[PDB]
Amino acid sequence: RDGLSNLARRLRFAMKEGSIWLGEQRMILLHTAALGALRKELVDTLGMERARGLFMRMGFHSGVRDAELAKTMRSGHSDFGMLEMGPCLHTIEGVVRVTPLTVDINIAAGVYHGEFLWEDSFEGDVHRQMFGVAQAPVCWMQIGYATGYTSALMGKTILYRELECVGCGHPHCRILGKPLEQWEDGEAELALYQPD
Amino acid sequence: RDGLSNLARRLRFAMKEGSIWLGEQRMILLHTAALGALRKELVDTLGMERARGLFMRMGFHSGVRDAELAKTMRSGHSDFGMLEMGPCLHTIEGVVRVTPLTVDINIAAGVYHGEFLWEDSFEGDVHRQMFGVAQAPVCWMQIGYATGYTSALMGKTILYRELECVGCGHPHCRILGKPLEQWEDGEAELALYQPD
Ligand SMILES: Oc1ccc(Cl)cc1Cl
Ligand SMILES: Oc1ccc(Cl)cc1Cl
Ligand SMILES: [Zn+2]
Ligand SMILES: [Zn+2]
Repeated sequence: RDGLSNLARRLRFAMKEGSIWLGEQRMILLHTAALGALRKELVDTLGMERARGLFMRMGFHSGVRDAELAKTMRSGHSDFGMLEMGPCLHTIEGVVRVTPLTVDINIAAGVYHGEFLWEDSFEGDVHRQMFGVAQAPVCWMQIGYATGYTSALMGKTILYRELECVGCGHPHCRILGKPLEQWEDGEAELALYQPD
Repeated sequence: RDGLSNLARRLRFAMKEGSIWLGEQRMILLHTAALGALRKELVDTLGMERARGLFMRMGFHSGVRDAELAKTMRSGHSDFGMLEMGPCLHTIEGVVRVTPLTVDINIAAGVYHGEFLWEDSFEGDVHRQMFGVAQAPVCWMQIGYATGYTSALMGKTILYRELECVGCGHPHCRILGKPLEQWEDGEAELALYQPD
């Protein structure tokens, strides 16, 4: 049920070069407390609104790259088994523990409906460290990744939103992803992914 | 290098918890392209000088945290051996391949003069690809890390600077670290490490 094995062969640590590679993308290992401190400076000086955009887009770029890696290992993987490489990649990257609740996907037909549980999210625990409990969900980067990955996989914009978030006192995160036009505020969610 | 083998044992993947740990500090695997894209947005909107400080301070926090890890492993190690853990962790994290050249350290005496070679500096590759060759050295986060690691380790302000940088088109990066007092522009360099 897990593709963590098939996708781990794609992860090379080259200690005698000082580089890490996931597929054909170079990675770094970064301290979450380092990213936390950057988030603090970004919210404090740019506001929660602008800061959230910067992270969602960073997240978006990451998800799109991992969709590219997923596409190369298609061979005979169903649409769903294709989709599932996203949550797998998220875990391996140590961002969060992803659990697909229910997923309806057809790539050819442009149909997608997806719900997930986000157990153990760094962003959530990182936001809490730096700001305490939040009024709105705080897994920005993580949400940008889901949007980026799924959109690049479908060839059309799939936006995600957190229906529940540990950053808001909840026990875990709960997220929903579906085509842009099935969101009433979708035009305005989509503006969050635009640099400027 | 014995440091790389001993320290690499401190890194573990706990996928059940969707987590990656280096010692007692949680880590994520992040695409350098995603970080590069954030660097570009921050430079485009806040300008080079302010984007530089943000990344230097992010690296600093990283360095200070790896220093806390090296300290727990302070046994049987000379002052040099403990200093060497910084370069090793930086390399393990895939940030850059670090070659210590000459290192003069005595922690109890407050003695520190350190020169280092950097190859494959992610900060250098990512900057050139988003901005082209730069005028001044471009590996902000990497310098912040050496500064934070060594200051934490020495118990006093050690500042680092690139005398050469691939982001300026040189074959490599060359780094000098030494106490605040021995830098001509020392006070101005210390300024970059404080928020706004
Ligand atoms: O965390 C995730 C990463 C990729 C996809 Cl498609 C969904 C989720 Cl919840
Ligand atoms: O890249 C580095 C990491 C730690 C220390 Cl002490 C020096 C350097 Cl140049
Ligand atoms: Zn959340
Ligand atoms: Zn450099």
